[PDB]
Amino acid sequence: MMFNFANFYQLIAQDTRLQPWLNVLPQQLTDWQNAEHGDFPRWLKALNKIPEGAPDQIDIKHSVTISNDTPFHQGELKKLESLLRTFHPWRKGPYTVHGIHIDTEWRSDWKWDRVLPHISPLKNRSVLDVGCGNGYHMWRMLGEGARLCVGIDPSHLFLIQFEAIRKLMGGDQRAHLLPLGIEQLPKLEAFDTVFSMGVLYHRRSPLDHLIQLKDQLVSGGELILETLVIEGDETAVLVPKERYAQMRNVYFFPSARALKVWLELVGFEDVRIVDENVTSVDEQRTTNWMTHNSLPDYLDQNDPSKTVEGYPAPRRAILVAKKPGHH
Amino acid sequence: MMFNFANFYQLIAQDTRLQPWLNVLPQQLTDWQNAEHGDFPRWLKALNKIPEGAPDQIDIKHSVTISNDTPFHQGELKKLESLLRTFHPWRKGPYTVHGIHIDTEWRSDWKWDRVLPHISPLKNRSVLDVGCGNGYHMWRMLGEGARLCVGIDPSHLFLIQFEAIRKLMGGDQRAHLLPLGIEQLPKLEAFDTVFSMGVLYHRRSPLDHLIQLKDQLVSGGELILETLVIEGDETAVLVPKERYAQMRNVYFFPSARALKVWLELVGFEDVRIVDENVTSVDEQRTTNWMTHNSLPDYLDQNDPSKTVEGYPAPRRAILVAKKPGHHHH
Amino acid sequence: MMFNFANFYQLIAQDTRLQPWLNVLPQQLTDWQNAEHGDFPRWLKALNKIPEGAPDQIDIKHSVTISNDTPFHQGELKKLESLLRTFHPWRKGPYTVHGIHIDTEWRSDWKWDRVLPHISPLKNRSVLDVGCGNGYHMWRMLGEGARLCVGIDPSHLFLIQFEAIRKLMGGDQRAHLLPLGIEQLPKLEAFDTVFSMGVLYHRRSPLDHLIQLKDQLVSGGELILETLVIEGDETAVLVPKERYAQMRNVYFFPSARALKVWLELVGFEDVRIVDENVTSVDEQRTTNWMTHNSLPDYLDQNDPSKTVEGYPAPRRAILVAKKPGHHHH
Amino acid sequence: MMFNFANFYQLIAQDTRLQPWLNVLPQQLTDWQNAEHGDFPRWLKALNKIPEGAPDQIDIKHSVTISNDTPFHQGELKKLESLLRTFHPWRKGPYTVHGIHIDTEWRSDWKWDRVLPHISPLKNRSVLDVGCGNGYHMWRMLGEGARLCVGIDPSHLFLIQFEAIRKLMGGDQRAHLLPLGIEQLPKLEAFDTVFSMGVLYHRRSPLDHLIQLKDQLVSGGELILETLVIEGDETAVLVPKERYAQMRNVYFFPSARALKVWLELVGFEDVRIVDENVTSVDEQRTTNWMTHNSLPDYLDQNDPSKTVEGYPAPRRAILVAKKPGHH
Ligand SMILES: Nc1ncnc2c1ncn2[C@@H]1O[C@H](C[S@+](CC[C@H]([NH3+])C(=O)[O-])CC(=O)[O-])[C@@H](O)[C@H]1O
Ligand SMILES: Nc1ncnc2c1ncn2[C@@H]1O[C@H](C[S@+](CC[C@H]([NH3+])C(=O)[O-])CC(=O)[O-])[C@@H](O)[C@H]1O
Ligand SMILES: Nc1ncnc2c1ncn2[C@@H]1O[C@H](C[S@+](CC[C@H]([NH3+])C(=O)[O-])CC(=O)[O-])[C@@H](O)[C@H]1O
Ligand SMILES: Nc1ncnc2c1ncn2[C@@H]1O[C@H](C[S@+](CC[C@H]([NH3+])C(=O)[O-])CC(=O)[O-])[C@@H](O)[C@H]1O
Repeated sequence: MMFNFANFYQLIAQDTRLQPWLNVLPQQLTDWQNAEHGDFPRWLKALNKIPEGAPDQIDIKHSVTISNDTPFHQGELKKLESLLRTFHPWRKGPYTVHGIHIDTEWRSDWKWDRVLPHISPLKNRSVLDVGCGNGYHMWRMLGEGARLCVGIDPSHLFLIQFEAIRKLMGGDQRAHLLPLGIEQLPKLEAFDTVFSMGVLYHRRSPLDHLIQLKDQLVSGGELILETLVIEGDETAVLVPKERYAQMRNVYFFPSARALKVWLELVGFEDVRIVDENVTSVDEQRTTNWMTHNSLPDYLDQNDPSKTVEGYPAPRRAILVAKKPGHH
Repeated sequence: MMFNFANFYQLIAQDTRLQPWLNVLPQQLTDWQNAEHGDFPRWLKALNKIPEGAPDQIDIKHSVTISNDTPFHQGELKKLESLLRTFHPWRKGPYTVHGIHIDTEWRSDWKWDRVLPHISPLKNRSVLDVGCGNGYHMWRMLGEGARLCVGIDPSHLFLIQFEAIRKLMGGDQRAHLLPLGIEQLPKLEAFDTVFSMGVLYHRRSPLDHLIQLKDQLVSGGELILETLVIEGDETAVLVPKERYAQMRNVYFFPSARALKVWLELVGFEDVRIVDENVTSVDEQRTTNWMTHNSLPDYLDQNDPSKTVEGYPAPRRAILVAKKPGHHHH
Repeated sequence: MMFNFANFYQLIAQDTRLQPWLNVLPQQLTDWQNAEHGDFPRWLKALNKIPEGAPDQIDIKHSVTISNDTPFHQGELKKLESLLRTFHPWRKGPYTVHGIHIDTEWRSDWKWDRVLPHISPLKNRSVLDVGCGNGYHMWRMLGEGARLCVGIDPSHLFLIQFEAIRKLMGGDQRAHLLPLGIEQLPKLEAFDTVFSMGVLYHRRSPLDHLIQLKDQLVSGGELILETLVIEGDETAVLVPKERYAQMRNVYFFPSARALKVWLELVGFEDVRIVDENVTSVDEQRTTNWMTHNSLPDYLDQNDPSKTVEGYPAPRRAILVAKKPGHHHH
Repeated sequence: MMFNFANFYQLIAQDTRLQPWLNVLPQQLTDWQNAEHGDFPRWLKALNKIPEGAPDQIDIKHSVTISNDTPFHQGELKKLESLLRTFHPWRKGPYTVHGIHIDTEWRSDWKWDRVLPHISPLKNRSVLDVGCGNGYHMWRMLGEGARLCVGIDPSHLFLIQFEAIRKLMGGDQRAHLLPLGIEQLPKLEAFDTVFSMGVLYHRRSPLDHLIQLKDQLVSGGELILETLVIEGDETAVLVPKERYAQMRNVYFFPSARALKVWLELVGFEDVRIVDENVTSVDEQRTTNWMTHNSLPDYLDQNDPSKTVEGYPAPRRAILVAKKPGHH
């Protein structure tokens, strides 16, 4: 055992639509325990030292912020910041936790602000965040009164990052992060909304990825799809020979208009392109909490409209679609 | 879904020793749902109509009896008896439930009275009842303050019977009946005591059966083993060509002394023969709640010391043993 | 058993590089037998009535033609033509077999004439023809003195078509057609050359298709890849919402220049675009041996530069590449 | 690869009844290759140095003897005896190979002489020898003109012993030894006669063993069963607490009369007890070619009617039965 999913098993046991997941999940999480990880003992020691118990004040609507009415002992807060810094690098956020500003590489709040206007309201929806990161968005989803948020992300570190914020929220049992790939989920068809943001370009079969997403949605369930794109008509599809913005293991970068046809082919209805944004270096930068290289380093030093490799520079697109049938 | 094991999954999720069972159990129970059963929709309709919520008085120590301080409406009690009668045939008991006497084929209380004197105390033990029936014994095990009782029995009907009594106990979550064969359990090694009573003669590989039991016990954990036997030394082993007391799918009937060597060979310690009883027709008979044939039908009409087939008549033996190692508790 | 692969099992048993295929193939072929097919009993009856034993003259170099020095009885030849016609529709060819011209829908000879100029010599190579059809090309591959030809094609009919020509070649054991999808092959890395012609647009994951091909090649082994394309730079990739030329289960149509980058990304070396051809209605037409609809039906009746659906009309591209490493031969 | 079963795969490919075995056999033999063995490289080096090519004269009818009309060079024969001695210990035989007498621990010829009188003639039968040893009996089975003999035995050494004699028979392709347990065979129902001699007492589920045998027989196929027994009626079944004649991992020793009921229960017809023999120290002894301990050592030093452990001394029984249906 690295980490005990006892409470998740309990949740999905008592869910009519998720119980069938127990037929495959526990053997996968058992095998994940046994693929031991160098840094997980250390990370755990730190997560255990993080103050237990509820905060007084929580805002997950306009931000992800945690405070107490009584200011917390300046000894315990210097220790907390120290603990949280053990989980470097901090890519998705930002978080303000008892007045510690976790300035994450990404302004993941901005991406949320772009998405929210175009989704069906999350009030009482079950959501899947595919490639959820440390689960920043799952917190914002609960902010809009989602019933339940399930994140999946292979990163051991992003699990510890999430369990840290969760512990500091007093162990909120309405969000969970499972250390799985999307390819490991069976055809659950259990979720009202599914988010897949920043995953498609990492997946060697994009069509199979769109189908795997469709397979987690109930009838008339809603898909938010966010991915890096290029400009063009339905025939515009960049597949890089080598790297794109210093990433390796990346595959398809279709135009928003091609991706819209792809989603239709696979069987989605009401497919809408609702935003195209060109990632600025104010949205993605190196920080105090993520000290590695970031977008400035990945652009052409003399042309920010291009990647170092010469390809069109990062452009993110949001598409929203319905799976066929009624809700 | 015939029956939702939601609460069992919840229990074993939060147990250190049982959580690994989630790696194999749920796909088996899923497949059990999908092997449809003729009578289970009907049985369920009846189980749902049984009054839910706690009784005032429960005795699971000297019997299995349920009563309220407030008398029940004679309308509601005639309806209850009617509901409970739909779960015919009632083989293991007996139960007294709001003054309705379920006269079961078996005096399963008597077998309990024979066993209890020879076991380590159940106070705070986790127990596995292999071939538990409707779980009569699991109730008596909680009566002796067992922490947790898990029953294994393939019978769809014995599940309905159990969930009926459980509902009438106010949904006691300390006993559970899973519709599995012992052969379907992995090597859990999670149980303080394991009962296997009336199973060994049904199992084509007796030694594999003893090992499957040993594999559910923690270190120094205790096995109660009850089975039909014959008289003789350690080389006395009846394997019937025919049937034995009308039973069709039946294999080994060793002497208590042979079974004791078998248990030793397989690796058990402190193996003790603690009782041999010749099943009387007062212990196993036809009744108003089990109207089918029973032991008097299965004996020679001329000689009750023999089965109709001519073999020595039913003789049940209790053996108790320890799995190697020290028991921490 | 629909068809017994006894001889294939025998071949691959005695091959160093193919024997590991016995770990997975036979259970797949067993399951294929048990997925019964309406027409296969009939087709078999006809294949069995085709004269067995060697012809005197075989040309598999400039054509696929079979003749005898002794004229055949006009009784036996009318019967043969009748037998061969039961295997309608005949899509890949053409074949001339004891003077019977099988006018196949496709001039598959022409596609061969386009390919041969750009390949490393097949003399003594083991080849895999992925989506081989009735195996027309595997015959031409042996014509260039390939050591061994293995075809993969799910079509029950294309198997019957192949075994017919093979029987009429006197049971040539150097070509074989297995009724598999490419997705069913393990990572054999056993083949000098691999052909994939007319398959990529049928496959929902094109990159996984290119990798599955790379996985059948030995080091420095050669891939011929032929597929429908569009014009454009490396970002030109048609994925049709509708159908494309009446085809229903169809996915990626990249430009030859995009497909070349795709092959590079996946890890191929020396990737060359060696030909782009616009399928004429002289290369693909209805015939007396393929009486169904064909390309003229699938084009805009007003504009042969477009499909009925309005997309650019069929354009086939040949690419040739090397799998990394030195090729020992 | 330790050993290439290429020729066996070829045989069973072209057999109508054995081809289905290819659905499971090759993965098992692949896994057997990968469970490497300390001594198999060495044993192989020796097997490779054994003279190739046919002998002139072969008797597999009254013995297992190999000779040439021209006596073989006394240099090459001293080398052969040396090679064959590398395969110590030699338990089943005896063999006479170019005048080298392999005096095996067991007079396995005697056991054959006891069996032969009671079996249906092997002329053109396919046979399975379960726990075949080095395959001595499979040679005698071909002596009676069996069509094909398949032996199964987990012992790496007994495989090398067999391939040695086979090579010295000029690579006879009508007998084969697969390094499998009986439990590894599927329900082939492909064999005219099945021998199981000296296996039952080693098998923790005797009934499952009898069923596994029944499952390799065609309809009205014949089972020879040989095993150690005790005296008594159908209720006489010795299961030892510890060891029996120094063996561990031994289980049931029923009386011949109990075993006969067991065979009936499992579904065999025409079950016949055709011989009970008390193993003498002339049938099983230490030798020149098997220098380890043997039966004299396993008996009570002062009572040869008992094992060292005190149990009745070794007694072997032959039973013959038909699987239901016609041939
Ligand atoms: N097989 C896989 N299955 C699931 N996730 C995976 C897999 N492989 C990698 N990931 C995860 O995909 C995420 C990619 S970042 C998106 C985060 C957030 N949603 C965001 O939109 O800010 C993209 C970006 O912003 O560049 C990481 O968290 C990986 O672990
Ligand atoms: N594979 C199997 N696995 C588990 N149980 C099985 C299996 N096969 C049958 N059973 C069950 O074994 C029980 C046997 S009665 C013992 C009841 C109680 N304990 C009593 O001792 O009164 C025997 C007797 O009459 O004594 C039944 O409930 C079967 O469903
Ligand atoms: N999963 C699959 N795996 C393998 N083959 C498949 C699969 N699915 C379909 N096929 C087969 O792919 C072939 C396609 S035709 C190429 C014939 C010849 N090579 C030609 O180039 O003329 C295309 C064309 O018309 O050009 C058919 O024989 C299908 O059975
Ligand atoms: N699972 C198994 N499956 C098959 N064979 C096995 C297994 N385990 C062990 N064996 C084999 O069973 C044989 C036992 S000697 C019989 C030889 C010959 N038939 C004889 O009758 O002289 C018995 C004796 O004579 O004591 C050995 O060759 C083991 O490898």
